Amino acid sequence: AKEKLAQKMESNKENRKYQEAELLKHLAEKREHEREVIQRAIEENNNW
Amino acid sequence: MRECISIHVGQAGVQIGNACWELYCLEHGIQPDGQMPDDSFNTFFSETGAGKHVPRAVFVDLEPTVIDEVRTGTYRQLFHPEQLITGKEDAANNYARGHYTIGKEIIDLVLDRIRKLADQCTGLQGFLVFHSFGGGTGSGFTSLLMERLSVDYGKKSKLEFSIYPAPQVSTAVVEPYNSILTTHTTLEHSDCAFMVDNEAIYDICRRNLDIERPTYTNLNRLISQIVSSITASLRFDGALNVDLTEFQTNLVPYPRIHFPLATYAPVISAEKAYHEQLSVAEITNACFEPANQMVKCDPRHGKYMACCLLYRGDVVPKDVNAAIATIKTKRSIQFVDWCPTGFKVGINYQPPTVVPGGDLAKVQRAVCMLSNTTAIAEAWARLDHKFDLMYAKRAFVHWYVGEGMEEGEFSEAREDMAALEKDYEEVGVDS
Amino acid sequence: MREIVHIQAGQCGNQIGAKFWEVISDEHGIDPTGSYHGDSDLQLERINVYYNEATGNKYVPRAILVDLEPGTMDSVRSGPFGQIFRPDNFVFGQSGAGNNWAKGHYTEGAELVDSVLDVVRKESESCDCLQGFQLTHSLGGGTGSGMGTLLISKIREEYPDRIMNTFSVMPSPKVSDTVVEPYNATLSVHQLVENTDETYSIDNEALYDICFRTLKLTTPTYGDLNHLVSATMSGVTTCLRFPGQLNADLRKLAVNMVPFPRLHFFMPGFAPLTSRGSQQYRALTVPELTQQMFDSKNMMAACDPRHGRYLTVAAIFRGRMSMKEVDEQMLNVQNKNSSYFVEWIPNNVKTAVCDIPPRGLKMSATFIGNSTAIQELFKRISEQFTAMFRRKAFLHWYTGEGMDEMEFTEAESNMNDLVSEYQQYQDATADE
Ligand SMILES: Nc1nc2c(ncn2[C@@H]2O[C@H](COP(=O)(O)OP(=O)(O)OP(=O)(O)O)[C@@H](O)[C@H]2O)c(=O)[nH]1
Ligand SMILES: Nc1nc2c(ncn2[C@@H]2O[C@H](COP(=O)(O)OP(=O)(O)O)[C@@H](O)[C@H]2O)c(=O)[nH]1
Ligand SMILES: [Mg+2]
Repeated sequence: AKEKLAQKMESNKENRKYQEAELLKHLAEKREHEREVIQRAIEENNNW
Repeated sequence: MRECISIHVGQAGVQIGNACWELYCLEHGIQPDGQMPDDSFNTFFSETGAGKHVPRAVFVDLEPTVIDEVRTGTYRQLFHPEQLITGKEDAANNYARGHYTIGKEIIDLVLDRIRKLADQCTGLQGFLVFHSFGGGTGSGFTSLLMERLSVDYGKKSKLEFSIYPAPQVSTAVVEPYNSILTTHTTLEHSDCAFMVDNEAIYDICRRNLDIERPTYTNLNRLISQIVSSITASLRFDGALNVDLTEFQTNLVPYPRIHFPLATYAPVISAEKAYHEQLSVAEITNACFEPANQMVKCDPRHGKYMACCLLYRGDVVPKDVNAAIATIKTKRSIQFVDWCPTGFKVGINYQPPTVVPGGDLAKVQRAVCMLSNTTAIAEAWARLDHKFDLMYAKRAFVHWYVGEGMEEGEFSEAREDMAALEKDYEEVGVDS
Repeated sequence: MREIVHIQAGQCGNQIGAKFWEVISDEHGIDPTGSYHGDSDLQLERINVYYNEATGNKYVPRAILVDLEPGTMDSVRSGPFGQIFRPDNFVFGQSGAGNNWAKGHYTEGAELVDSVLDVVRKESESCDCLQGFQLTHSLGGGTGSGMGTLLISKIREEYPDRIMNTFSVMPSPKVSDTVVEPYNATLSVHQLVENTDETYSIDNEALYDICFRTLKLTTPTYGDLNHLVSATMSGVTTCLRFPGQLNADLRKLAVNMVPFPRLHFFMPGFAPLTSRGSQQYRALTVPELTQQMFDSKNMMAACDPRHGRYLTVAAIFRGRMSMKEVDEQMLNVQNKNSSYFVEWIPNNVKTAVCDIPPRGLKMSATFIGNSTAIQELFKRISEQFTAMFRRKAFLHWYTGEGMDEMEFTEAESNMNDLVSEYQQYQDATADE
């Protein structure tokens, strides 16, 4: 009853903290594209 | 002396609690401020230095709305503010939010309040837990609390009054998931559980009380009458009583088979005046009619393992025995081969009390039958099938997984329910 | 769960958003000064879901007004309820998006985004318990579409646990201000599939058809179309702003409506259909209101509900009527039309009744459906997109902003997958 309560909660943070960080991982990935395109937008221009 | 702590979880639990405590006050002559101008009522109400009588109860909700109504209502002075506990964010009809995410924040506070009530007890018998199966708080928070109560309270009796969901009054598509998840998790922590099917109550209000569109107020008043019948034996000292332990001893033959079916009679509309007075024979006959049941199921298709008859008011043992004898001549009532003594009878002197301006008529005598029948498995099957329909497609599962639950917990909960259905089947087989 | 933070982006977003605020203010008895002058306690019970209470008797919309172009904002301030808005909540750029998703999402929009988040943070930190966000915008434009989806992504980054709700207006050739609308819409749909919890698919194709065919308005204006939008928005938000049991908050609505993460695009419906001038009208009983749920004529998304199946349905009845009659009529429709509801989601139709009817009507009905027929709206966008993309027409407007062809291919493929996903559950059976 202590290891059944603690271990069910071991898996909770192991999950819920990751399932909102798998999230923020791609939220990094799309801003990784914001200025992967913004600077490409100048390297086309300040190149012509 | 022999105290009982009542815990009301979520909207259903809190609202039924309001109905129960209003009825107890009427029965014991306690005013809404706790003042009162037997002595057994002390099992449910403590007494303060100012001669005020305070319910031995905790009201818990993850959202404040419902409880805010109690703290503004007629009985705001009855309860001390510390026993009315509310969070900010509800469980949003999600068992995972109630059990984990939101529940984990308030759990320690709720248990500290329960500990303070337990410290005022000299002979704490245990707990009475009221909750819905369907809501995120009623399902998720209750199972979390039940687990923690087993740790803190050792081998202390825990009885449930569970609101089985009905589509006529259902608020969530995910209620079958929440119901199975709470039943699996609470099963090993509960000693005896009385289910109340909202459809059965809805139909009694429509049929017997002539209410076209029953509201929770109508449903709860009727529920309160059954709860009062079960608890009258603890709150009063009659000729024939049954404590927390005797209920379980008489009705619970195996650990997991702890779900008695309640049947109440008479349910009469506050109009007419000619539809009474019903005899002991008439009210006893009404207990064997599926229309008066608290859970929709067919006992004629199942087998009885125990039958407890709790009478209240102007009732004589000779009248009761005569009624039971005629019922025994109706061959149709089948018991399991390992059970001989079927009928345990209790008589409590006080006639049923009704709420002024209520839908129920005042009667000279009433009866509540608690029977452990294998027919109650039909209620589990209905719930399990609805769970299977959605789960086969993993519909809505992402909501639970997102809160940190694992898919394995769903499989485990459902397998446990399959084993429970199998247990009711195994119990009905003859040797 | 209490406060909802409202965001209005672009021309369409601000136009529809401003109408939403004048409609709901009238329902809650709030005048253009912010003072409550109504005479029903139901109007104030859940006032805090959309309004902050300022010093004294005044109520202020928890609304942020956004555009890359200043003109629309001036028009809002000049408006009937223009003075109700929080001065500090108007966040506008000077350099527009020019109906280019790339400008709104990557260039000009990116430059303004932080000034908007600063205002949303101010409103969010004031909240006792923030439910989440509600965004009104068009998908055919540049600001509403590109910046709107950029805002969704930035807000999602800071508030990943809050509910993200949108009222997204779909472009149509029937009421088109730019030839590039299929590109802007496809690029936006790709973002919404991934970033919102619930999206109300408000189709200009359907709004134009209702105005022209049903309301007999020979030449519909945005004012005529917006009258239908505001009636729908009032209906779908009834549950959030008045005391009720069902779908009382954004999370409960989502939990009851969304069975699979990506399938969060709702088909809204409304009955009775009224025109701005039409203050007649003498009609609409309970059986009449209920029958229009399957009526394609009453859908705010240009899809026939009988061309698909309902996964989940939320129905809101407004006005003084019998709850018994509503329950009977609703059950009759599900029994008669069994084939248009999925068998594997038990008791999937949830009904709510609110005593307060919307303005001008004594009786109304709002439908929120999660139907597999919504694939018709996405198919229409994909075919319009492919006709252009096949020839790489107008692509220079986007590549000129630094975008790559791959993003276009990806957005299209994601949208086609969404269509394929709706078709999958349309064909699914309870064989188990
Ligand atoms: N008999 C009865 N059933 C109720 C009542 N209130 C809710 N229910 C039932 O309980 C289920 C809904 O769960 P709730 O108790 O309302 O929810 P909750 O426990 O507060 O949980 P959350 O709101 O999700 O945090 C449905 O089956 C309702 O029909 C009540 O006063 N009486
Ligand atoms: N319903 C409606 N649609 C509008 C309105 N204004 C523009 N639209 C539509 O929105 C799209 C153009 O986007 P718009 O909001 O003007 O551009 P933005 O300022 O860059 O967001 C097209 O599909 C138009 O038909 C309006 O007031 N109501
Ligand atoms: Mg609740």
